[PDB]
Amino acid sequence: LDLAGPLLAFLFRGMFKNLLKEVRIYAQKFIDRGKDFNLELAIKTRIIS
Amino acid sequence: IASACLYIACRQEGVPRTFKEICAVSRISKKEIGRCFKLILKALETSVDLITTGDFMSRFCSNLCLPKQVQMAATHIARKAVELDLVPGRSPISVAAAAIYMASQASAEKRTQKEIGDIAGVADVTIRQSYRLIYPRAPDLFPTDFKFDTPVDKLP
Amino acid sequence: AERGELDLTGAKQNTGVWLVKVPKYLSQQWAKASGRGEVGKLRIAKTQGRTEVSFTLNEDLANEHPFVLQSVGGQTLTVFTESSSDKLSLEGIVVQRAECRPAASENYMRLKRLQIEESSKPVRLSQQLDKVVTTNYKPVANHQYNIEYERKKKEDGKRARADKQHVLDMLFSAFEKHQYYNLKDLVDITKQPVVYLKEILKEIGVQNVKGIHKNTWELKPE
DNA sequence: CCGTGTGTGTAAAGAGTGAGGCGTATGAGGCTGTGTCGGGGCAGAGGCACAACGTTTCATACTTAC
DNA sequence: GTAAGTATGAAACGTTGTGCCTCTGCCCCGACACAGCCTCATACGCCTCACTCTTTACACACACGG
Repeated sequence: LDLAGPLLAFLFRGMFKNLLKEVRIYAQKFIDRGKDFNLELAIKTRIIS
Repeated sequence: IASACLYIACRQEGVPRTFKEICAVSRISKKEIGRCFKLILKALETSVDLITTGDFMSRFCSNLCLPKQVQMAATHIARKAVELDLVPGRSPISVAAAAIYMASQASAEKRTQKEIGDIAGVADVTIRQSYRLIYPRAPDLFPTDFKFDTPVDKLP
Repeated sequence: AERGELDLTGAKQNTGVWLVKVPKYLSQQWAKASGRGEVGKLRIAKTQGRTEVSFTLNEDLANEHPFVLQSVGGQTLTVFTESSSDKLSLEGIVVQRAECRPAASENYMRLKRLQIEESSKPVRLSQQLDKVVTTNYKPVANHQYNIEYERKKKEDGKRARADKQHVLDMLFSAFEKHQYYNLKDLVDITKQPVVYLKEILKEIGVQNVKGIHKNTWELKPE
């Protein structure tokens, strides 16, 4: 039986992978541009929320 | 443009933030945020009410762990100081920081200039400059019915 | 005789060794000092038709370990060592297998529980936070990277328009290194404005359509 | 008994970091102008990973002579 | 009257065909200098101050020993 926890844990990893993918994409743009990136700006908070 | 629009909306709805509180969120510096703010206000042919020192009181004192009594005390101090022209031509944020500092030092919960500067995004030097102008007039700015453990009669 | 040769002398002598399985706490105590040359005594008692193996912990080490033998006919085991001087040798062949068990049953689990709790220290758990975090996006006039980038851009400065002769000489000199160059890569080598460089390249050079990646400039005018 | 043979106070150097205020420098903004060049998302080429019939193949019974 | 091919209904890979991104320039700009005053806001920098453990010196003391 998948209760609220395991069901929620199923969503979180998909949504956390998107978060980690998103910061990778955001950072790659700035790193290629030659300028360091701001971590706070790289994170898209709406992905998990 | 998005940062400027967000700043404009926050200012319009009555909960204005500071340019430093949008720069800390956006990926650009305060200079471009201000430039785009002015450009948008010019193009849209709209205007925004001038910020008052009481608008940044609730958020600044909520980010800090100051009680509600200290928040009201700081708000009253800042409002009376601006009414009495003790801070002519100075940014409302610096006045708010100075009021928060004096309210915290006088109240049970004390805060140093560093934490207030970080929360309000005001350099400690600016806090000192805005605090020395209202330093001699500390008591009359406080609320009449104000309880404290550290006397308002003595402060740094 | 070579580096990869194995010194199988131990096998020739048919030396016998015993394989023993022991818990971590017994070895952990040994690992505590591990240099005193003594950790205990192994006592073996034999009867007319029964043999028993037991081990006693050193009194200093503490501040009964019965042993159970196992059949070794189901699997053949050998022991070998690799010397730091690249000289592998075979110590011997295992002739018996034994296991160590705890004399105590009730309070022994207490030590195991501590180990399980101890190994649980790295197990990080989410922490409830009384007050919402207000330091994220703490107000700052300029990002540290943003001021550094602005200073770097002002320092290096824009690329200047060098004389055609010098630019031409650099282009021809670099042509020897490789047959073809990319426009973007060529700009870095020449360090000239893109528009100015393109005009110079057009004056002599031409671009050839390549079906492998894309049409790229060729430094050879013909 | 006057030699010797060791302790002790306490501020005085000796570094050893560390801190704080102040004064100078900087900036941002309006403005206006003039040469020039990278930039950060863009309208338009360019070449490959699937992809969809298709051309050939392959027994497997049969066709056509012979 | 089979023989050497004639016809027929299956698979099977592959060559254009079809997308599918992925740059590639290419216009299209803002931001550099720099002019005065102006006021406030931000940053730097430098010497003076603090202090703190850890010795450093030095008059004096207290045995000690032959």
